[PDB]
Amino acid sequence: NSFSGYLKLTDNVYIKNADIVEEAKKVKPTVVVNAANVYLKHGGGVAGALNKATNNAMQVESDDYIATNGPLKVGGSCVLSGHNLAKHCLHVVGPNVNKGEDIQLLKSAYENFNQHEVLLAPLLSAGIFGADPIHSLRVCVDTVRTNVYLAVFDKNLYDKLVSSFL
Ligand SMILES: O=C(O)C1=C(c2ccc3cnccc3c2)CCC1
Repeated sequence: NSFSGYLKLTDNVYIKNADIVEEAKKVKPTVVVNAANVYLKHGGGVAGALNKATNNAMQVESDDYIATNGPLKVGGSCVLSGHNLAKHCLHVVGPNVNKGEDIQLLKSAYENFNQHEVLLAPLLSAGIFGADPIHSLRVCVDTVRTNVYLAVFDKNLYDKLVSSFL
């Protein structure tokens, strides 16, 4: 959990303009959060990048979880192996507001982070899920009470987040 170059936003939320895959390889955190979908099909965005960094080991494992347990619900999570990126991967489903999923479930999605003392994570429901990433940061800040180190890939997005927060 050797995080470096993070800007402290609140007592428990830190942010960095970084590739979450590279942060996971450097830090080897106890928990890396995946911005997952209900079937754990890691086809793009952070999910695609984390799965690609495990050479598809995350996807094989996720398919077996789904065969045995069925899909997650929107706002829910499951803990699986972190493979070579972390001890554990907490897969969390935020709402896809572009598919009419309720934004109220973004709070429920972030509540899953509270079962873990320290996490390396992306912002939830950003990108293709369609939520406003600055709103997603506000929900994170209001909801997460454990220590969360957020990695943001896009410098343009990172600068907008840091400008709006501090
Ligand atoms: O910074 C992020 O968490 C976001 C995105 C993203 C996309 C593609 C990535 C590819 N490799 C690593 C991280 C990536 C993150 C898209 C929406 C917000």
